[PDB]
Order: sequence, then structure tokens, then C-alpha cells
Amino acid sequence: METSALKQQEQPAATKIRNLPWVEKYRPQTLNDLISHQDILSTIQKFINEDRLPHLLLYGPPGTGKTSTILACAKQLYKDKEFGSMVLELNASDDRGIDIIRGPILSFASTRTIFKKGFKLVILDEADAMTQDAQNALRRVIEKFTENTRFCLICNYLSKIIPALQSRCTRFRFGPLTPELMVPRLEHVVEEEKVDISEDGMKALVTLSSGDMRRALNILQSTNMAFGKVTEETVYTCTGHPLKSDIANILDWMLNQDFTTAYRNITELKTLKGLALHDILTEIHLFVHRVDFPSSVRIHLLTKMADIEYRLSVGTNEKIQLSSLIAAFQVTRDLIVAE
Amino acid sequence: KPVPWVEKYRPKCVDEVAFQEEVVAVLKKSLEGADLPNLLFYGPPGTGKTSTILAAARELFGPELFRLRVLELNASDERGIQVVREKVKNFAQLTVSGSRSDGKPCPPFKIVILDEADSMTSAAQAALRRTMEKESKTTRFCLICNYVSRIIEPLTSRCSKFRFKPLSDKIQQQRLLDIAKKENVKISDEGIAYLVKVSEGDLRKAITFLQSATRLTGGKEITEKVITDIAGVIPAEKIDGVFAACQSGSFDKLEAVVKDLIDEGHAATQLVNQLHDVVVENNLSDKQKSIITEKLAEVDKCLADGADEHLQLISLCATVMQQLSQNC
Amino acid sequence: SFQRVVHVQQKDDGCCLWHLKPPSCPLLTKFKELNTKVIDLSKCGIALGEFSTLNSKLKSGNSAAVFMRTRKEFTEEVRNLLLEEIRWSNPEFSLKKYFPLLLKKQITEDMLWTEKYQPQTASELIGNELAIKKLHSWLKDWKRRAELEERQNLKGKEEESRLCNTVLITGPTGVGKTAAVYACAQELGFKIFEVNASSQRSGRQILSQLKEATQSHQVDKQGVNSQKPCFFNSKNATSLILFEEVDVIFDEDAGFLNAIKTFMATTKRPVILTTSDPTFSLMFDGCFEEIKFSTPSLLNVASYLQMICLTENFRTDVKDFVTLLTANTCDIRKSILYLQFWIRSGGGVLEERPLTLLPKCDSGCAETLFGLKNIFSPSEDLFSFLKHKITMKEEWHKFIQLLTEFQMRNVDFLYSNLEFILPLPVDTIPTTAGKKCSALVSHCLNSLSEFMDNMSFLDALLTDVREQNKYGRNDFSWTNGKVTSGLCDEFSLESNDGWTSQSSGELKAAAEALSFTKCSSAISKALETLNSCKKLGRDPTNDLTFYVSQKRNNVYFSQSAANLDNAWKRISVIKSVFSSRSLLYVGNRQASIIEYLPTLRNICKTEKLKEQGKSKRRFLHYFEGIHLDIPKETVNTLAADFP
Amino acid sequence: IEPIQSRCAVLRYTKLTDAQILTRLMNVIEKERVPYTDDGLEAIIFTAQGDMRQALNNLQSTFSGFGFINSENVFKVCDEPHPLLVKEMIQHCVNANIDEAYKILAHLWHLGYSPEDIIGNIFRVCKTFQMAEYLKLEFIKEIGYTHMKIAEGVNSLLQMAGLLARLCQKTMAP
Amino acid sequence: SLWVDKYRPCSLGRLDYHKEQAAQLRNLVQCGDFPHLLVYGPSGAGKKTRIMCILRELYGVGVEKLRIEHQTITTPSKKKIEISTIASNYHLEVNPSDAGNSDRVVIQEMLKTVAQSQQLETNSQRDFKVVLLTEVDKLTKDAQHALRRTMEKYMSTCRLILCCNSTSKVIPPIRSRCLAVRVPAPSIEDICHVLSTVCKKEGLNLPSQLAHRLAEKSCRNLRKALLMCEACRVQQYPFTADQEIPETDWEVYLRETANAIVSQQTPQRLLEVRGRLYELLTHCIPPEIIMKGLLSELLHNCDGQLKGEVAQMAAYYEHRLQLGSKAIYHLEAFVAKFMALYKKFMED
Ligand SMILES: Nc1ncnc2c1ncn2[C@@H]1O[C@H](COP(=O)(O)OP(=O)(O)OP(O)(O)=S)[C@@H](O)[C@H]1O
Ligand SMILES: Nc1ncnc2c1ncn2[C@@H]1O[C@H](COP(=O)(O)OP(=O)(O)OP(O)(O)=S)[C@@H](O)[C@H]1O
Ligand SMILES: Nc1ncnc2c1ncn2[C@@H]1O[C@H](COP(=O)(O)OP(=O)(O)O)[C@@H](O)[C@H]1O
Ligand SMILES: Nc1ncnc2c1ncn2[C@@H]1O[C@H](COP(=O)(O)OP(=O)(O)O)[C@@H](O)[C@H]1O
Ligand SMILES: [Mg+2]
Ligand SMILES: [Mg+2]
Repeated sequence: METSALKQQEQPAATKIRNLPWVEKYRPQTLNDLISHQDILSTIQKFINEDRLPHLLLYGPPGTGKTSTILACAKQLYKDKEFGSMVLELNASDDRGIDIIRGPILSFASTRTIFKKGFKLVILDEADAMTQDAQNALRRVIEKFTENTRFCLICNYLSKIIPALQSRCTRFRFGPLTPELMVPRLEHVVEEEKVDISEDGMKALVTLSSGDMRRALNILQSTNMAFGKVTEETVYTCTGHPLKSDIANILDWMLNQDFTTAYRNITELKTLKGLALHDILTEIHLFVHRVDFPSSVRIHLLTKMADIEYRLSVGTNEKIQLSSLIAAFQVTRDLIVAE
Repeated sequence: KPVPWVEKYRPKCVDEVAFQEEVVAVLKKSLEGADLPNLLFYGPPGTGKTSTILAAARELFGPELFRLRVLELNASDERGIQVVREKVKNFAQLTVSGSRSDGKPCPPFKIVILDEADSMTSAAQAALRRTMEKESKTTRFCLICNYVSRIIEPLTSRCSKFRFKPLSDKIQQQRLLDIAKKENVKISDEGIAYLVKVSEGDLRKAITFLQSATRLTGGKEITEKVITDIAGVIPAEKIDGVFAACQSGSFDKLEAVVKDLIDEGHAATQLVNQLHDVVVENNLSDKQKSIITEKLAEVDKCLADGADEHLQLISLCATVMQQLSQNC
Repeated sequence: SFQRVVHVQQKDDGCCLWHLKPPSCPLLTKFKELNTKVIDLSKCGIALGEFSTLNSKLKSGNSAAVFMRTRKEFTEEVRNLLLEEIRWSNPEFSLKKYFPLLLKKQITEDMLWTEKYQPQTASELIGNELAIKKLHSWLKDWKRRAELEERQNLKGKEEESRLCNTVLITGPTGVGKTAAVYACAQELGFKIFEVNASSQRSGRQILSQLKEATQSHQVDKQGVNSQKPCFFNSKNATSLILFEEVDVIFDEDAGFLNAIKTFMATTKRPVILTTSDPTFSLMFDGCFEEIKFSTPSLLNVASYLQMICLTENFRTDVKDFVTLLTANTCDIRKSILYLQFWIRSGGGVLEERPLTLLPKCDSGCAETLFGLKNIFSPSEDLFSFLKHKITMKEEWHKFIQLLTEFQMRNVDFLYSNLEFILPLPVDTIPTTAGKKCSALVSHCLNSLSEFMDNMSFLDALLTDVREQNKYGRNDFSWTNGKVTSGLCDEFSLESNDGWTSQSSGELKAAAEALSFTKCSSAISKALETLNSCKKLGRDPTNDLTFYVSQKRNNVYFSQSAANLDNAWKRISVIKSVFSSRSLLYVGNRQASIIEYLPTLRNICKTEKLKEQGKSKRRFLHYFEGIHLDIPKETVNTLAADFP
Repeated sequence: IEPIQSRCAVLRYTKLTDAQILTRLMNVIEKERVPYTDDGLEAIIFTAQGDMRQALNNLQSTFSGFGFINSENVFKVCDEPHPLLVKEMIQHCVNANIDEAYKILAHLWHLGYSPEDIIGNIFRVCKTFQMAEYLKLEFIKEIGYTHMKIAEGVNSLLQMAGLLARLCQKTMAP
Repeated sequence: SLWVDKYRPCSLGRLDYHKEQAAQLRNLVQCGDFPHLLVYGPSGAGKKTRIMCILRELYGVGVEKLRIEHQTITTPSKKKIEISTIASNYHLEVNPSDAGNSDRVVIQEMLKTVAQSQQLETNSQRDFKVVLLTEVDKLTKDAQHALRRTMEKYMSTCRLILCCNSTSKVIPPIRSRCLAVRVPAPSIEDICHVLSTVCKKEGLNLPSQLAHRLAEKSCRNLRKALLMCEACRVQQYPFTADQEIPETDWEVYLRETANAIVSQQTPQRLLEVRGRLYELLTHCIPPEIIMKGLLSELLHNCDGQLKGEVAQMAAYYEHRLQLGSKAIYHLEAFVAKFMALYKKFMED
């Protein structure tokens, strides 16, 4: 029940004199305004304008723009005098069991409209959190009400959705947004907001964001407020992400020094900078395919850090796992350096 | 009726916490404005992060309002993120009137202290981020993690992050002297030094072991034996005997030594820890060092998977045996 | 507001680590440039059968083989020959008693075989003879009591008897508890008032609508009396109250145990409780006679089902029914119903089998039960497809689908039948040439040892479809294992994953298939050389035979490689021994069994050997001499030997 | 629950044979007059592993979205990782060539496919790949081992890299 | 009423060996606000007798009365389970491991009801009810997390002694808040002393040679020593210094199995040894116990270079065995790999 109170209060909510949520500044409005995934949006426009909209499954990593897209589609299909009469919005906030599917959903999909005649629509945000029996009733309520009401399923993990439910709808994946298309957006935000930023700043902003403009705006917002300047160092310090120079020195210590010296240096740096061994493993793996090695070095090293990433999951001692991480390089690469 | 010493002896106020200077300065400035940000305390455990946040909440609010306006939870729940999210929603939704007789009214936002902030997945942490943005104005949080690196980026962009470096051994030796003199227990300074060196810079575990030792002894002298076996710390001549058996050339005395270790009740994990600590700072070859340490790592995995202590120790000693006897 | 979340780290000057520069060593400055150039997929088209079995040729006429089978009714001679074949298969079965009853029962249908061959008489039940005699004697005593009370009524106008008014029937599912109750009540003229969990059974309602059944006479003592009204709320006939699944209790079933306590407390008519769980005996308080139905013998119910199919003009081998029953864990109603389905479908496979110990035999209901006929061709046999070499892509997908079907039940089909499937001889338990013998043995040994390495990898480092030890620990445990199914209507609301089940089943199927193909091919390649060894005069085939049990040899295929009768008897022995009052407070269970149990077996065998020497009788007075109330059956069982 | 089985006859259905699926799809495109290529047929069936409800669904999606049936259209609407790419992955594994296989795996990663469908597609592509049976057995057990890593929670590029490395070292190590 | 329970010490001062930490436990119960205890040591070293002695010291002798109560609990997955627990008016006894993956469930509600019992039952003796969790090493990770949540919710309501053999599977947060009590195995002379004590308490006198031989054969397992001594008593009314001390029958069946291992290396021998291990597992012997016994048997004939190799393959295969569910596959994998190695070794 409710929780639409907080969203409706939140939409025109800002201090507007001191708060500056620039993530909330730049919102696309319609499919012609969402400048990404243009094939998907044009396909939606084609299916809408032919009265041939199939059941939809919009899935992808969060923040890629599924909810605003389907909100634009809903406002396009139906005017503001009949939007609540034809579109039902739900999510996992109102989880009481499977009674949602046989309650509001089954009652809503079983009736005609109220004022004007036309096909209806239900959007189910975060439908991955629906239980297996809830989804298993949801497939039936789709099957026996397919001609009256179309269904939109907003999801984040494709695999968990039961096969028949993905079978009765077509699917659209909101993939990561390509960096070549995301650099002009951040350049526009920077020039509009008079921000000093270098090329490593753009590179770190797009690399950390992993094709999400919301998360990029969050990072640049935080760095601009915390420092007033944005670069690789300022972003990574504000993020608390591994600095590339630091992990480069970590790699240098395993590839040049001996066991004990590199061991205590990396231990002191982890204490000094607050790093957990998972992220060192990720960033050194990012360095492995870039630094030139023979193939045998690459397979042996990759297998060993894979097994270390396994062993770190169960929750063993991180100290001995760091030691084995140094040992992986000490076995092969430093022996060849001696050679 | 009585309380453990760790909360009994934690500082009441910020400025009473020692060894941290920029942390005290920024927390004091945020307390002066009566608008504490969302905090993110990272550092080794026992460094005083919970003590600092309790002191800050005690300074900002009233002591009778302190426990009312804080809710202490942990985040590695075996029932999922939905349960703790529902508790957070229940605590934020439930509002109780609060005032201070000291002349200053309390801020409207409450405090939820959620520890182990480095232990969740990215999905649960993003759910906590949505919960964060749900209650941005009416509750400000303090996430305590061992490592700031595991924090996903939307949280780290809106939280004031604070490093808590471990304290130099002299100052918590002085603090443990203060605890000993205020808790009327006879301890030699060598005992306090041994308790520090087996505490490995963990003041909270140090004072926990101290209270436990003084209630074991019942007022007697806290010897080095009782603090040797209250932390599970293996005697070092046992480690030396293990290395001597590995150097010796006989597997019979190897399994005899392992039997001596296991029927003594000494756990395999602590043995692996001290064997590793010896091996990392030795004159052994880096080839041998690497082979032994990767064997140690996989043995740690095996024992964490439920394998026998005895088998893993025999195989570990066999590998160290072969590595030592190859050069001989 | 948007305050600045400043990074507060304690940067002291020095420590040679706070401000770092990229290393000047040449290896780490040699960053290879990254290339995203993928091969273009618009140029390359996917061929037919590239990722699957899309062959240009298609089979026509092999499938869609309609049966249209018309079973001619068997004459007297061929039927009697089949009766004598059954008798020679099962010499311990009284065949001549049960077949006229089946002929009378059989003499356009609209009703199931379970109620067609429903036993009218308690003597017609199969198995659990002691239990049905005890129940029949109890009901004879109760009808004699009712008749004596009637004689007292016409004449007017209990520590010796120990006629307890209530009996608890317990046993496995479908063993015939309800059937035996119906049969004995019908024979002795009882009128059953049935109380089920399917109907509303709340305490006030059941008391207000069933108390006068046992507190009064019956208004219709003559005429239509042997009918069974299911109780619900939306010669003279004596009443008989029956309670089916007392273990199933709902929140709607409020105060039911207290209600039935009041019933047994105030009854004057016989009350029978039946259930399947063993735990109901301990949680329920009261005075009641207990009757246990064990699992019936496999060969007896096999002969009974074979008489049933013989009456319906079908001849079938015993071993197929043994496989079907062991697949159903000797469940009579399951095997009867699936036999009814498989018979009225027209039979599985028409293969003639001349046996004296005539119509064609109809072996093959076992693989039809597991759905293997939906995978293979009707000409293909299971073990025949298993024995030959697998090279065709379609044949290998059928073998994948076969293993996928058996791994949904978490059953290792290839390993539980490893002796019957490996290219080596199998038999039931009752020099440079020598270097070549030992070498061939060593290659076969290396192949099988690699195979056990693989299947150990499939146990540990492959997940299972169903998570094992979910409610108990691993099998062969005396702690519990009485995990009764749920009793509440609230849904689970769990967060399990299903993708890692459907994918994992195929994962273990493919791994098991490739490992077994590899090891079988290696054993065949090693055994190809055995002809030269036989020509050399030495035969190491005694080292290559597999000694299997007679019980495992009686089935076409096994779903398990172990003995469960032995497991059940040991587990009952240990549970009964550590139920003793003196040992009832032992905490460490593994220490309990592993320490006390062998020593107690030593004491039992020592007492037995002392009694074997014609010594003093007081050697029998050890366990009772230290108040060990261990029953003599368990003492004798533990004093036999350690197998 | 067990007595519900015990009071019934239970029958089993299997994933459908590809020849049967091919017959039903040519039947429905005959009854619908659908322009097509064979490329679309193997694509549309590969997207429907024995479950032709997927086959008709994605057939309708292809015909409504593009109007012609070929492999590229199917993989634009179903959005799977491409079969030829993962066939190239395991072919590079046969050659033990780590560089290209990792390069295009990173390409699939920044394309945005999840860990689970990549490892599933890797399974169903090295299943029917034309190569040696013993190395096929090793490959299957290795990809299952890495799939257990994703299934237990840890699902990163490092996991797929170690996957690929052990796959590649299986060729060089006898 | 054997020798281990009839002659069990009842108070702390009646303990015969390891007097010092018994006195420290007396100091702990004298302080009156002891936190949770974890106790550990090898089997037969005297953990449970120390636990019940500090229990009897803690409350009155109402600890000494014991009954059995049965608990039926619905799962979160809605499948109820029934377990048997030992109970007293002052303490409770739970071994949760019988629930398997549902150990976590067995963690909360009984203790919660014990909390409710502490909210219900008032005797004005002490402000908590103690419960002994047995075999906590077999608790799963989520079960230990649920235990941590239970203890950081009900620290002022109930207490818990943690009987285990190894704290390896104990996660470090559980080790952080519970006081460690290492209970080492008794020495040979201590076993002989308490053995002569229990024989004089039985009115029997034996030579010290039998006591020392029995102490060495028991391998510092005092419970096994007392049981075996009782077996020697049943064998012979008088005690003679050369009385044949009996051998454990599954141990010697395992020894004959190992004889079949080292004797002949044939696939028929593998299958018959597999049947022997089937007989052992139907006798409900734990798989790690079977493994430890068989490896200790077979290592006596192994040469120096073979012993180490057998060690790491045994540890690796038992790592998979605890990783695995059905121990049969792992045991057969070990035995077949040892066949391969051993056959490869006598041939060269
Ligand atoms: N392609 C895009 N271009 C511009 N803004 C975008 C784009 N995608 C997302 N956004 C922003 O994201 C906001 C809401 O997007 P959402 O639909 O909520 O993202 P999502 O993909 O549905 O995943 P969630 O909602 O975070 S779980 C919009 O108001 C935009 O500011
Ligand atoms: N021993 C048997 N002899 C003859 N027919 C039997 C036997 N056991 C079962 N049947 C048949 O199987 C049918 C079902 O038996 P039931 O008595 O209903 O099973 P049950 O013993 O009550 O176990 P439940 O109720 O499923 S827990 C009977 O009606 C008979 O037709
Ligand atoms: N700098 C300090 N000044 C004063 N007391 C400290 C300091 N650091 C640690 N302590 C003591 O150690 C204990 C640490 O407890 P806690 O705040 O939980 O540490 P953490 O949060 O780092 O785990 C506190 O109770 C406090 O008494
Ligand atoms: N001081 C003692 N006097 C007599 N018997 C003892 C003594 N200490 C230990 N024991 C015996 O040793 C056995 C050890 O069993 P238990 O108490 O369960 O400890 P553990 O858990 O280590 O096996 C007990 O049966 C007990 O009878
Ligand atoms: Mg969204
Ligand atoms: Mg019945």
C-alpha cells in the first residue's frame, strides 16, 4: 500500500537554492528525447502505431532507462485524462505474497476499461523479485487476458524469470551505453557547469560508470563538490577506487622485488589505502592482458588469480591469500626475470 | 547486571578518542553545525569507529535520547536484504518525540548504525542505496566497513569517508595500563606487552581478552600462559618443532608432531597463520616460499570447507617436507 | 543541501607510500594497445546442423506405428501354463488361492483397477500377514463384544481381556492399510464412518456430528449397511470409526487431537487411526494398540501383479515387474495404477520369449515408466544402446537426454549399473606374457580410476539439481530423516534459483556421458588386445570379472548401488539400542555410536560365547546387572557378528 | 507430495527432437507464407532448445520486427551472444590461443550480456562442437566448475578469464 | 549405567586431572556474569563432564534432573521438522546438526522460546538459562550467522556453552564474543590414575601394566579407555597383566579391508572393497573416520616418498568429500588412485 506518496512528493522536490542534483537535472521525456537504444524505441513506436504492441520484457543493468522509457510510452498511448484507467503500475515495494497477482492484477486484467474503449497496460517494475509461484500465476493471467491488456515486465536479471513467462513476451535488452556516445553528454554537462577536467578525468568517469549516465553524473557531482577539480586522482580518491599508479606499483613490487619485501610493501599499502583483495585482483587482472607476457605465463597467472578469487569468496584469511597472489607471480614471471 | 568493558570504557565524546586528529576535527565541525553527514568509517577492526560514532551520537543527542535515536544492525543477514530493509523502513517510519533539557533541541533525523558494510553483494548494496535515497532527509546513516574499496560507487559519492589507521603499540599499551589500574588487577608490563602482540593491534579484542583473563583468574596475576591460551595463540616452540620435523627427513616424527598438535586441542587455522608468519620473514628461497604459501592458501580453503584438521596438516607438512628436503 | 563528502584519510608526511609514481621498469611501461576488432558475423552464415542435429534426410515410416492391438482372451490351457510359469518363478507363493478370486472380481469399464481388484477379504491382502491377523483378531473380539452386549440387551428385556478400544495403523504409503480395514470390516459386517483431512474436521463439529455413532445403536441394522458415508460438513451391523491421516492437521482443524482424545475416552465402538508417519506414535498421548505394516515382499507382489495382468490377457516377465516395484519402492497402488495405464494403452513391446518353467511376452514397462520410450526408437533397447559405441550426433543427444532424465531424480544411472554396462564380464557371487596380463589390467585400472576421479568431480565440483541434505544430513544417519511434508497453506516465499537447476542437470549429464564414453572406449581398446593374451595361453579374465549380488542381478537396471534392506535393519537396530533409558541422555552422537556401539557388540558376543560354553547362567545377567534395559532381539542381533 | 504420485499414473515428457521442431516450423511458415533462409531456421531453433513455444514466439517476433527470417534478425531480436563468436572461442581453445578468445570475451562483456547466459551459451556451443571427446569431457567439467562459481555468487571477468585459461592450458598440457 | 556416567564427577572439585582451569572455571562462576563459552578439544578428553560440572556448580542440583522433549517447527520453506532435545529446569541441550541445511532454523526458535522461557519461568536463582549446543563445527555458515544474530539479540536472556572438537569451522566473529576453553587430551599417567580410581571404585584391582597398555591403545581418549577397560572386565573377572585387550571390530574390519587394499590390485578387488565400504557406511561410520583409519592403516607399508604423496591426495580427495554429498564416490576415487600409484610403484 502507498509508497507512491513518496515518489509523487519527490518529483517536484528540491531546495532549488542550494541543492544541486544534476543527476536529476537532465531527464529525457519521450522516445525522441531518450537519445540511446534507438532501434528499440523505433520498434516500440512501430508496434504502438500499428496497434500491434506485443507483451514486453525490458531488461538490463539498472539505470539504463527502462522505467522512463515505458513511462513515456504509457503517456504516449493514453492521455492524462485516462492514464490511471488503463495503466497499472506495480513493483516489489508492495510485496505481500502472491496475492498481488490474483488480486489487483487478476481483477484489473479481467475487466474492460471505464471511460473510453481501448487496450490496457500493466507495468511491473523489478519483476525479478516476484516469486516463482507468483510468476507462475502471472503467466496464466497473461495467457487468458492477452487480447484485452498488454503487459510490460521491467527486469534486471534475465535468467531468473521462468521460461514460459519469457516465452509469452518479446524481450528488449538495455545494454551499456557506448563511451563514444557518452562523452558528448558529459562534455555538455561540464561546459554548462564550468568544470575543469582533464582527459584522464573523462577516461575515469566513463570507465567507472560502465555505460551508465546516472552513475557518471553522481561521480562527477561528488568530485566537483569535494575538490572543485576533476581528474583521475580526484575521481578515484572520491570513489575510493584503486588508483592505477598504486596497483601499478603493486605489480612492480611482485615483478621486481623478492617475496618478503613485496609482501610487506603491499600489506602496508593495503593498510594505508584501505583496499580489499577482491579489487586488487580485479585491477591486476585488468593489467594482465595489457602487459606483454608469454602465453604460458598468461594461462598460469589467470588460473591462479581465478582460484584466489574463488577462495576469497568463502571468507578465509585474506593475508595468506595475498601471499598466494604474490606467489603466483613469484613462481613464473620472476623466475623468467632471473632467466 | 554488569557490562563488558568495551562499551564501559569507550570514550563518551569525540576529542576523548585518541590517535585520530582529522577525524576528530571533521566530526567536531559536523557536530557544531548539528548536521552530521552520512558517514563511512573504514579501517581495521577495533580501531574505534563504533566508539567514535557512539560518542558523536551521545554528543549530538541526549543520553536518554541516544539509544532511542540509534538502531544498531548488521548487514550479512542470512535471510537476505529484504528483512533488514524492512527493519530500516520500520525504524524510519516509527517516530518518537524527543527533546533535551540542556537547552538545545535534537535534529529530526535519526541514526541507524549498520556495521560490516564491506560484506554485501552489489545488488543488496544497491537496494540499500535505494533505501538511502528514500530516507535522505529524515535519517542519516553511518556505514562501518573494514575496507572502503568494497563499497559500490553510489554510496561512496554521498558519504563522508574516514580512514582509521591502527594505533601505535605504545598508546594502547598506555590505555591497557589505564584499564588494569582502574580494574584493580595485578599484571606485569611484560604481560601487557604480550597481550598487545597477540592482539595484533586490535584494542577491542585486547580489552575483551583482558576482561576475560581477569575473570578467569579471579584477581590473581595475569600470567603469560593464560593470555597465551585465551587468544588461542600457539606456543612458538611448537612451530619450531614443526619446522624441525619438516627439516628432519622423517614422516613418522612429522605425523607424531601433528598428533601432538591436534590432541593438545590446537586448531589448524592458528597453526597455518603462524606457519605463514614464519615463512614470510625467513631466509627460504622464493620458489619454496611460493610453493609453501600456495599450499597454505589451498589448505585454508580446505579447512574452511569442513575438511579434517589432521589431514590438511599432514598434507601441508608433507609439502613443506618435500620443499625443505629437495635442497637437502 | 548537498554538503561536500570530503575524503578524510590521515595523510602523514613520509611513509614512502602515500604519493606514488608509475614504475620505470620496461615491462610495466610496455602497455599493449587494445584491439576490439571482432570477426564480422554478417558474412558468415550458420549451416544446417551446425549447432544441432538438423540433417537433410528425415525418417519416414519408422515412427507413428499404431498398435491397434486386440488381445485374444486366453484359453484354459495357455492360462494354466502361465500360472505354472508364475509358480516356478515364485515357489513360495500360494497361487491357487488368489487366482479364482481375481477371476471372480474380473467377471466398457468405468472404474479403476485399484477398486476392480480391491481385496474384499483380509486373506486376499498381499503381505503383512501378522499385522492383518492381529487386526482381524481385534475386530473379531470387538464384534464378539458387541454381539454379547446385544445378547445381554435381549436377556434383560476388563483387565483380563485388555480390549483397548483404539488401534493405530502405521506403515508406508499405499501398502493397503485402508484396503485391509475395508476388507476386514466388510467381511465382519462393520459399518465404517470415515473421517478424512479432505473434509472439515474441527473438534466441535466432529464431536457434535459423530459422538452418537459410538454412544448409541444403529437405526438401520438390516439391509443396506455395507456402505461408507464420508463424513463432512460443507445380520446386525456394528459401527466402526475410521480416521484417515490423523497426521495431517490444519489450522482449520482446531483442537483435533484433544477431540479424538475425548472420543477414545468416551467411546463404546471400535476406533481405528491410520497414518504413514512413524513420528505420530511419539507425539500422541493415550492408550492404544499399535499395528505396523512393513513393506511387502517384492516377489509376492510381483506374482500378484502378474496374476492381475494374466487375468487381463497379458503375459509378462517377473523381472520387469520387479524393476517397476523397486522404482516405486514396492508401492502396490502405484504399480497397479501404472500397470492399468500401460495395459489399457495396449502394451509396450511385443517380443516373444519361449519359457517353460503361446502368446508373445510384453516385457518393457520399466523403461516406459521412466519415459525412455519417448527418447529412443521402439526398435532400440536401453542396454543395447548402452553397449555399442556412440558416434552419431543424434544418438549422442539421445544419450544426453537419457542422462538428463535420470539426473532430474538425482540418480546416477551409469554408476548404479556400472558392472552391467562396462565391456567386461559380470557374474553373480556364489614373464613377458604375465607382464602383458598385468599391463592390460593396469590400462583398464587406469581407465576406471580416471572414471572414479571424474565421478568424484561430478559429486563435489558439479552442483546437483536438488540440493542434497536440505532437511537432514547425508544418508545413512540415525539422527532423523523423518522429514514429514508441510501442513500449512502459506506459500514458501523463498528466493531459490531455477536457471542453475535446468542448466546444472544438462551439465552433469554431459560430463557423465563424456566420462563414461571415454572409459568404456578405453576398456574396449584394452580388451581388444586380450585375444593375443588368450593365444599366449594366459587368461586374466578372472581379474576382470565383476562380483555382484543376487538381488541386484534380478533387475534389468538398478537406481542404486547399495543395499537398503541392510541399511534399514542396521538403522532400526541402532535407533532401538540408543533408545534405552540408561543411554537416553548421551549427547555426542558420533562419539556415542563409534565408541559405545562396538564395545557393546563386544559385550554381547562375549556374553554369547560365555553362554555357548555351558557355563553359569549368571553370565546372562550382565546388562540387567547394570540396568541396561536392552531388549533380547537387539542383543541377539548385535551378538551375531560385525558384517 | 509422494501420495499424490502414489495414487496416480505418472507420465514423462522430454525436450523435443530438433527434426520435429523443424517440421512444425516449416509447417507454420507454410501456413503463414513467411520468407526465410535456412540461417533463420538454425537460429530460431538454437534460441529454442527443445521448447518450441520459444520457437513460435521468436518466429512471431522476427516476422513482426523485420519480416524476413535469417540469423542476424533472430539475434537482433532475441539478443543472445552470437553462436559464431562462442564457436570461435572454443576453436581458439582448441588452438590454445588465449589472446583473441579473451578479446572477444571482453567484447561480449562490454556488450552487456550477463555471466549466466554466456556460460550457458558456452555450454551449448562446446556441446556439439566437432573436436576430440576427451578434451570435450575436460572442457565440460571446467565450464561446469566455473558455472558453479557464478552460481555461488562470484561472477566477474576474472572468473571467465581463469575459465578460459584452464580451457587453453588443457590443450597444451597432455 | 556404565563406568563413564556412574563414576562421572559431579562437581568441579571432583575432577582428577587439569585442576588449574577447573579452578579458573570456579572463579568464573564465582564472578557470576560469565559471557558465552566455547569449549574444544579432542573426543574423549572430558569436555562434556566439565560442562555438566560447571552447570551443577552454576545452579543447584536441579541441573541433575534431565528429560527428553520433542520440538516440531515449520521451515521458512514450509516443511515442518521434528527433533529430540534433552531438557532440564535450568539448562537446555540441543545438537542442531541433525537438521542439515536447516541447522539455521534450529538456531532461533527454541532459543527464542528459551528466551520466552526466561520471560516465563522465574525461580530467582540466576538471570539466564544456559543451553549446550553440541557439534557446532558441523553448523553451516548461515546457521552460524543466525547464531550470531541470536546472541547479539539475547545476550541478557540466555547463555551458551559451545561444545566442539575444532574451532576451524567456527567463523571468527563467533570466536570473537565467546571465551575459549581448550581442553587437551589426558596424558597416559592421568588415564592410568583415573583408571585405577574407577577400578577401586568398582572394587577391582589390576596391574599397572594393563593400565599403561590400555592408556597407550586408547590414544588419549579417556572415554574409550574406560569403555575398553569395562570390556576387559567382561572378558575376565580377574585382571592379569597379559590379558588380551580387545580390538574395535569395525577398526579390524577396516584393517582387513586395508589388507585387501595392499594385497591385490584388480578391478574385482576394487568392487569388493567398494562393497566393504558399503557395509561400513550402512554401519553408519562417519566417512572421515573411515578415511583416517584406512590411511593410518595403509601408511605402515608405504615407503618414504609414497607417504607424502598419499598425504596430499588423501587431503585433496577428502576436501572434495566434504565438498561432496555422497562420500562413496570420493572414497572410491582415493582407493582407485592409490591402486594406480601403488601398481605404478612396485612395477619399477
Ligand atoms: N539513455 C539515457 N539517456 C539519458 N538519461 C538516461 C538514459 N537512461 C537512463 N537515464 C536516466 O535514468 C533516469 C531513470 O532511468 P530508469 O528507467 O530508472 O533506469 P532503469 O534502466 O529503468 O534502471 P533503474 O530504474 O535504475 S532499476 C532518467 O530520468 C534519466 O535521467
Ligand atoms: N497388500 C495389498 N493387497 C492388495 N491390494 C493392495 C494392497 N496394498 C494396496 N492395494 C491396492 O491399492 C489400493 C490402495 O491402498 P490403500 O489402503 O488405499 O493405501 P494405504 O495403505 O491406505 O496407504 P495410504 O492411504 O496411501 S498413506 C487398494 O484399494 C488396493 O486395491
Ligand atoms: N583512538 C582511541 N581512543 C580511545 N579509545 C579507543 C581508541 N581506539 C580504540 N579505542 C577503544 O577500543 C574499542 C574499539 O571498539 P570499536 O569502536 O567497535 O572499534 P571498531 O569500530 O574500529 O571495531 C573502543 O571501545 C575504545 O574503548
Ligand atoms: N576427572 C575425570 N574423572 C573421571 N572421568 C573423566 C574425568 N574427565 C573425563 N572423564 C571421562 O572422559 C570421558 C570424556 O567424554 P566427554 O565428557 O563427552 O568429553 P569429550 O566431549 O571430550 O568426549 C567422559 O565419559 C568421562 O567419563
Ligand atoms: Mg527502472
Ligand atoms: Mg489409504
